[PDB]
Amino acid sequence: MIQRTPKIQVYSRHPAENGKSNFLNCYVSGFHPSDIEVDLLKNGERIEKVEHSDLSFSKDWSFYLLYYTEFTPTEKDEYACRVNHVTLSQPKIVKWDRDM
Amino acid sequence: SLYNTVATL
Amino acid sequence: GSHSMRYFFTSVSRPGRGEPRFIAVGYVDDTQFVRFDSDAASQRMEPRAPWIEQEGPEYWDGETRKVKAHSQTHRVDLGTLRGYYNQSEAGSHTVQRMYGCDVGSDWRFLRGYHQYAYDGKDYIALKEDLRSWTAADMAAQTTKHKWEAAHVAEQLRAYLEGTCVEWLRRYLENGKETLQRTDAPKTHMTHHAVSDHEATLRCWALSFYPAEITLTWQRDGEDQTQDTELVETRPAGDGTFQKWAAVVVPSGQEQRYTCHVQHEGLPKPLTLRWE
Repeated sequence: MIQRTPKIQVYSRHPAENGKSNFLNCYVSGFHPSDIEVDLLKNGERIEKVEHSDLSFSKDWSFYLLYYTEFTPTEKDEYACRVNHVTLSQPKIVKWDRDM
Repeated sequence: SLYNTVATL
Repeated sequence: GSHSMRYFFTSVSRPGRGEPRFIAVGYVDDTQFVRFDSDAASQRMEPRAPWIEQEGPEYWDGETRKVKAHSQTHRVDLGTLRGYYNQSEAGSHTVQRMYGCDVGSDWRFLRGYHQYAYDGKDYIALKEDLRSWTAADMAAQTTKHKWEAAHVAEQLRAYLEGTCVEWLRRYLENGKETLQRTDAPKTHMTHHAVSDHEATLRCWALSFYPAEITLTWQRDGEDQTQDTELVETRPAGDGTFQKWAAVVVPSGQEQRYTCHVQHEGLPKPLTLRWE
């Protein structure tokens, strides 16, 4: 049966400014079936309090979700999103680039 | 507001 | 302008792990306003926008009752489809349903929809006329026959043309601050040296609503379709959207390139240039 791989984007809600509160987002979209695992990482380690939007889908039936957590970016801290899905042989990690 | 009379497949 | 109301339903069987998952969400335009989750504690339809919280218990009890009925229907349908396709009891399968209505800029009924998918592909859909059905395959032809005989389209047509658009208009007025607004994109460009002979120019649109936007690059006024990296429009989390478009420009040619932004919230389309 049909299987479609998630597209992944990792980004901040607001333009990033060191020491100012923000939200770190991981947007997963274009995937099927709906079971998916999404973690946000700070310096390689899973962030505990992460929430997500209610499951919905596009015209082509593919699913999308927004995962998010409060964070205050600094000069040195590195953030990432780690995603697993049936279409992915191993977890895919996408790094936060404050310019993307 | 949701539809009130949804038919089964 | 034009507006829409849409409900989306996802049903996922969980063999040996209890009852199937059922999730319902409702939108007006690009704004979510309700949810139901079978797995959540409340077992009620819940508000997800401030304007709908004003509706009384008669509204919430009614949506809770109807959304539970939808859930039961999807529960029964999962079994029916498993039999139609001769599938085993072991596997997880997915049913999706979407329905709703569009009104035009006059706020009158423009279009209705009711579509149904099994395991990620079309199963049955109401045609644009709201009088007949498009069956995607042999199995679906059984459903088509059953529904035609039972005049299922006729009552659905009455909802899509009447009550759906009445409720849409009610939500638009009650949520006027949230729904009859536009947030124009806030725009900027970044410049990042790839090598010593190329630079990436990235054109940003932030904090806009609704989601529909056109972001393009030109070089000496000529379309750079094939050379532009364009990301999918993405939610910011606060009810606005973001998008960017980038081109790689030979160092020194920055002046040839223009970014063009079209959005409902703009008084006139924007042209951005690195200068």
